[PDB]
Amino acid sequence: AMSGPAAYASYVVRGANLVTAVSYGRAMRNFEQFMARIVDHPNALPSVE
Amino acid sequence: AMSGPAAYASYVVRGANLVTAVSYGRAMRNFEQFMARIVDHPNALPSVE
Repeated sequence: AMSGPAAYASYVVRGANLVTAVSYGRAMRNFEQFMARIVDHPNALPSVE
Repeated sequence: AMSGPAAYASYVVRGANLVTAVSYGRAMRNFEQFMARIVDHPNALPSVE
């Protein structure tokens, strides 16, 4: 007997993903976490922890 | 005598345009107005006032 997730993971293009998906021909995955790396807190070296 | 502005208008790529400028290589003038019409009021017809 093992443990595991009961459902799939959702990915919805709601929010600021939708503006770049309509205006340009592209769309991120997790725009919000991708934005907090660049502009909210720059020059931070990647660390797995 | 005439009366005009005293300074330039300032356009700067802030945190929502800066992600699409770095990642996609395409930016946009006034992202917040594009976002406040596509996702906030999608059915609003273009009026002048």
